[PDB]
Order: sequence, then C-alpha cells, then structure tokens
Amino acid sequence: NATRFASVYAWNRKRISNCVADYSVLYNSASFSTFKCYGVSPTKLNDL
Amino acid sequence: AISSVLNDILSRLDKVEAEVQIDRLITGRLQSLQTYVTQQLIRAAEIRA
Amino acid sequence: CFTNVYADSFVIRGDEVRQIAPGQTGKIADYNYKLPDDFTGCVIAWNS
Repeated sequence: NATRFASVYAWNRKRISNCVADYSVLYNSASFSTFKCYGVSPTKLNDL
Repeated sequence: AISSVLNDILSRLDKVEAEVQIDRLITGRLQSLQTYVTQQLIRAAEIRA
Repeated sequence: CFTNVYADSFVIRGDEVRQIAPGQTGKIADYNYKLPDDFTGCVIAWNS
C-alpha cells in the first residue's frame, strides 16, 4: 500500500530486515490474482 | 534438487512440490549405492582370489 | 470401465476455480472442498 509505485524500467528496492514476516496475511488476502513462488511453497513461508 | 539436505527440501516445499526434488536425491543416492556395492563386490573377488 | 463413480456438485466464484485442482491450497481447498494428493478423476466446470 505505497501510494504510487515505480515504473518497471526504474524498479524500486526495499531491504526488509530485523522484523517478523507474516506472509499468511498476504496469502489469506483475496486481493491477488498472482502469488506464484520458485524456491519455497507459500504455506511453508511462515515456518521459516 | 534445490538442496543436498533432505530436511531443507521438506522444510521449504509442500507435499507435492517436494516429491520431484526428493526423487532426484533418491535417484542420485541410490545410484551412488549401486556404484559402491559394484566396486566392493568386484573388489571382494580380488580379496577372495 | 470404472469400479465406483461419484460426481461431486457445487458452485463457486470464477477466480476460485483453480483451487478445485488436486493438491492446491486456498479458502475453498482448506475448509470447503478438498481432493486427495493422489486424486484420480476430472474437474469439469462452466460459467453459470
């Protein structure tokens, strides 16, 4: 929920650290079409 | 496979996305045993002789 | 030939269609309707 995103050409980066990640918040949202992963399975993200 | 460590697959993937990775490690480790047991069987014949 | 056959009938939203595929996860697949990991059969669906 940033107000305005960057363009794909100039893509933004954030270092996320020293904090707790609860991806089940993101995965339990209906809001997304796309939530596809490539070295982990999304339900396991919380166990890690 | 995405790891050499069996638990690092089972702690990162679900019960379907893991099976392909695990079957790679089974195939590789099993062919490692068939190599070793072939070497040692053949070697045994040298010691027997 | 088929030994026994069960047709399971229900309605869902169009987006939630992919959750009916075997071994998926999501609000339907978690606590409404679920296929086993070694399911045999067909998921047949149409916009209603």
